[PDB]
Amino acid sequence: REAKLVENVKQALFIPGQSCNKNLHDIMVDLSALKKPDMKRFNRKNDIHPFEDMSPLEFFSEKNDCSLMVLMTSSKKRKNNMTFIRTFGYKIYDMIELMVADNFKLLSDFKKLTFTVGLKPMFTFQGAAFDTHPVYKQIKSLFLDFFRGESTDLQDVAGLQHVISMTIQGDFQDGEPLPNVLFRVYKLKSYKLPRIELVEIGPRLDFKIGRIHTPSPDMVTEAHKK
Amino acid sequence: GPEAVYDLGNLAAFDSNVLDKNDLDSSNARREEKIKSLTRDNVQLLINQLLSLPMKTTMTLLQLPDPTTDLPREKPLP
Repeated sequence: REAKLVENVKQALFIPGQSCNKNLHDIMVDLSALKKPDMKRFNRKNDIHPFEDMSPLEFFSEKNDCSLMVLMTSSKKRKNNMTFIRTFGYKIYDMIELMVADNFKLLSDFKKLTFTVGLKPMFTFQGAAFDTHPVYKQIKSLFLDFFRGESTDLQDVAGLQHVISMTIQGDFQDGEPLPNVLFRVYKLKSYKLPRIELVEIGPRLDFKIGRIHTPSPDMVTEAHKK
Repeated sequence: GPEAVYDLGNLAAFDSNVLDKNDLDSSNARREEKIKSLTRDNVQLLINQLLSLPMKTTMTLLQLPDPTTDLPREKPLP
């Protein structure tokens, strides 16, 4: 797909790694469902080591026309590791490891409610470091980029269905460990402006931050050029 | 208590209020009530912002402003 002035919706490719386990696969299936219809996934494993050889990710990005990728790996050192990758011109832009804590919840852990597929989500970000810390700024950029879907000038009031909520697990001072990021999805309800109430639908993920790769200043200028 | 910042073109609200790690600790029995409650307050404010935008009816549409968060393109400008 050739470059455009107004870009297509970013497409995401979910990649089970060699060490992907059953738990991680279930998490992958539920998180990738939230990105439908702009989502592809491999059924089989691939032996990818993103920080030692990013090459296979760049080829996958071009071959599958997906500028967003998530690799699933697990080790004792890095359990339930989701490596989120963005590309620019099919070359690696940034990467970040987000490891899912053992307290995760799947869609099946919440009472089933109707969910219209393909609606644009709302976002709420809770935490000052999302604006000021280089690591949390990348996380906010990534998740907005990843899930916002189609850009529109007209929003249907009736489609304001669900919210993606991301919360830093407490404030922190420089020098302290970087707190986890708490990922939640809620459906809206109301009662009589009406008062909004929320019901959690999942998945519920607590992300522990791992290693990062960031773009060179030249690539930043290119990728953010108007 | 800083004011929430909005990026309505991305249907997004940003909340820079202080967060206490003791409320959100993995062992805190009420952490999910707290997270949902914070989210609910910010969603209420976001909805109030969205519902005060200019509207069309063709079914009712909001006229979203252009998104303001700096996000990288996936491909170079043609």
